[PDB]
Amino acid sequence: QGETHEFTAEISQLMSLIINTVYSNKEIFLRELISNASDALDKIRYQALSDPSQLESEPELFIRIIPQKDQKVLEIRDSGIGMTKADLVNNLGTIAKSGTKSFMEALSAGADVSMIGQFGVGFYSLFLVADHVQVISKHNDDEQYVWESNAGGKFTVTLDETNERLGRGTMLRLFLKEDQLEYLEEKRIKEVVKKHSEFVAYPIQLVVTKEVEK
Amino acid sequence: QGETHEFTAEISQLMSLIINTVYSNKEIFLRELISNASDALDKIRYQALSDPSQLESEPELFIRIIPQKDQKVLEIRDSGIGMTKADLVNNLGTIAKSGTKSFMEALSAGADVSMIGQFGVGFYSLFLVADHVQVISKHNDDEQYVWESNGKFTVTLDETNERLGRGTMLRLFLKEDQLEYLEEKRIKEVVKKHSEFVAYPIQLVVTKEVEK
Ligand SMILES: C[C@@H]1C[C@H]2O[C@@H]2/C=C\C=C\C(=O)Cc2c(Cl)c(O)cc(O)c2C(=O)O1
Ligand SMILES: C[C@@H]1C[C@H]2O[C@@H]2/C=C\C=C\C(=O)Cc2c(Cl)c(O)cc(O)c2C(=O)O1
Ligand SMILES: [Mg+2]
Repeated sequence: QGETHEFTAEISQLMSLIINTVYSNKEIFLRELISNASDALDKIRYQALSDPSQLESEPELFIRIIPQKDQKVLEIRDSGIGMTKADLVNNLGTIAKSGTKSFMEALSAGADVSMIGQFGVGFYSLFLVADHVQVISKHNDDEQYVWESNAGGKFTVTLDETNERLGRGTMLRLFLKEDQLEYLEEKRIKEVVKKHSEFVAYPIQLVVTKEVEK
Repeated sequence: QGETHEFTAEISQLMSLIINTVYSNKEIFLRELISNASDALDKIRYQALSDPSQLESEPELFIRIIPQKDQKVLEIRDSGIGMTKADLVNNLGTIAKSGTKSFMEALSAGADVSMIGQFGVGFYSLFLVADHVQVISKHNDDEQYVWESNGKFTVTLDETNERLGRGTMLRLFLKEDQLEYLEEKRIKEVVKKHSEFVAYPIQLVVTKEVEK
């Protein structure tokens, strides 16, 4: 029952730029996704001021990073406001954010890719480190959905009948490129996170899997 | 489409015994579940010698322990052979396995619970530390199912949990006085003490907040 959609041209152009012309500072993808998560948590907190029942779906407010070495996947989960189906379709492909063209012009003018969040399209920096991505999201009073794309021209949005229940919020699953597997290692993730985590108000949890020795 | 079934008498009788018992070595539940996991992995490993395609669904052979503190749940996952819908219905409630009665009679006579695995029903020692349990399982060429009981149980097509690929995951809803088994140090102690001779990696998933 999976809708298929095409990326709007400006977003396809933006991903083209990012994938093909940005050679350094690829680690900023994690700052950008942590920022999106923090914003999403801000939003549910705001709603909770007028209606504290909105937090009941998932009471703890967190940002969680989960390296999955077996699958060569890096997951980033938050318990923020989450997204409906229409939210996923519009925020992540069909509507070009106002800043998309502006950001492409800024890159051409000499901007560092680190600036991408100032233009509201920080999501797309993940394609610096991944060719395939799933976005799982759960909004109050709606079902859980999965958005998926392979850094191409189309994406799908489907009712989620295969992933763990989020309760509320969003989880990105980054299928990392073969030369970008450094981001599955605890020490590298901590290094990158500590650079820009001094003013994040929420706990950033790192899930590490280690074999029991002895 | 969730089939609901009643526990067979001898199994319901057994769980009552275990759940109510006063034991001091309740930590043996983890040895029993790790042993079940190791057995399931042996079986898919052997089958894969004649048909290596059987591992493609989940190429890694592992035992994975995942404390979920927010939910007060301890998960134990393996990539073994898994169970069909019929396997779940029969193995875990409707058919009393040979040795169910024998172990209950031994327990009533005073035997230590540590003996349960020799009767092949070590699964039910999880009720030493949990009141509710879900068993998620995926066998090759069948769908993923969830068995659940908190004196009836249900088996349902799994459309809510992470895909296992292949194998089995127990989700133990721990009693309020048994939450020590969510702590990294306690689990490592129990694993090193009683599961030292397992042929597969036993992985512990630990969540730690980053110092911002
Ligand atoms: C619409 C909601 C709430 C918005 O406040 C967040 C700010 C920017 C979000 C941009 C998005 O594209 C969706 C999104 C992404 Cl990409 C992410 O990594 C994490 C998230 O939690 C959300 C989200 O759930 O977004
Ligand atoms: C039927 C298969 C293969 C069997 O060889 C294992 C030996 C005993 C298993 C007993 C069971 O009740 C099912 C089971 C349990 Cl309880 C468990 O904790 C972990 C598992 O991986 C399996 C399983 O998938 O078992
Ligand atoms: Mg072994």
